[PDB]
Amino acid sequence: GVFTFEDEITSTVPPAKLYNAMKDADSITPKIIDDVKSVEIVEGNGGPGTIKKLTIVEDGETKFILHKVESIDEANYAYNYSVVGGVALPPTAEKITFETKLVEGPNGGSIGKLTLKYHTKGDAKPDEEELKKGKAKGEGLFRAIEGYVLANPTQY
Amino acid sequence: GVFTFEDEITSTVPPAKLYNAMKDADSITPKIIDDVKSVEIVEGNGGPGTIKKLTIVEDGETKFILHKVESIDEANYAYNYSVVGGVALPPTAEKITFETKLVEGPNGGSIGKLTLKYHTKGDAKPDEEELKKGKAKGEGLFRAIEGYVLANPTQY
Ligand SMILES: O=S(=O)(O)c1cccc2cccc(Nc3ccccc3)c12
Ligand SMILES: O=S(=O)(O)c1cccc2cccc(Nc3ccccc3)c12
Ligand code: NA
Ligand code: NA
Ligand code: NA
Repeated sequence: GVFTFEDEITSTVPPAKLYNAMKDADSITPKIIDDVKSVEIVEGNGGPGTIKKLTIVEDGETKFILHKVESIDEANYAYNYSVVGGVALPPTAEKITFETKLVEGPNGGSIGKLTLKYHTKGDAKPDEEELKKGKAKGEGLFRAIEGYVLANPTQY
Repeated sequence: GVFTFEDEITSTVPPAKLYNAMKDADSITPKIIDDVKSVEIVEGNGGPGTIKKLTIVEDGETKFILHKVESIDEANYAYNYSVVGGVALPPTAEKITFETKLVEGPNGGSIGKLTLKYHTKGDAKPDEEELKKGKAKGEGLFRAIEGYVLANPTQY
């Protein structure tokens, strides 16, 4: 099944900057997120369809995660990617899609919509703790990008 | 002369957690700020009076900022440091101090109480543009430390 969850967020950063920075995620992520060590393109040019291998550490152990870039829609400052392999897909999970869409906020910032689509195998539902973890990672990635823009204002 | 300015910024991060990040600047600053590559203690043991060097590489050229730790008060979630030399000190400034102390805020978050203390040479008043930069830097770094914490939720 597919189970969809939407959360509304804010940023003091304007949306075109966050959008441009979201596209440098491969460079930003290992800098800001301690446990992300590398991001390598397996296939593709960085746009939709691109497969990426992420090397992370969990408890001193190296683990590998696979991401796919799904779609980008610059018109709506929208960037979608999915987790397609590794530890975040327990046996009853097929894939998890993380969508981000941004609009201008009331004071030079942004209003964001973070959508999590949790794809299960057959009849299964998302485990509640797995959904919690997934939402945390998706928002954490958004906050890594935002934090990088806040710390490096001349770059966007 | 000395000229001082207060502001308050809210954070969703609870103060003990946010404070732990404030005290870990030597590790965090090179992670968040692209051009800051390392922090070296020049004199002292890390507490008040410690002099630190932030090593920067900007467009290929090595530079530094010098910091002095002014006060650390864990009980009241306070971490104060000064820029005392190098590229972050304008030629018209003697010293610029960035004070941060946290109090409990709404929803188990924090309010960061920021003070900028701008020390001029002799009888001059602060350069208005440098005051602007100093205020923006103080807020921007608070928001970026916060962002690092929100991007790394396990580390806390
Ligand atoms: O967990 S995942 O579902 O792949 C995941 C989901 C959504 C966004 C992610 C961004 C970076 C790294 C991931 N993996 C990761 C794993 C461990 C530590 C830090 C990051 C992300
Ligand atoms: O370029 S600055 O003028 O400082 C600057 C000005 C205004 C806002 C800033 C926000 C984050 C980082 C900066 N720079 C920074 C540079 C080195 C160390 C720490 C902060 C900001
Ligand atoms: Na790193
Ligand atoms: Na890292
Ligand atoms: Na750096």
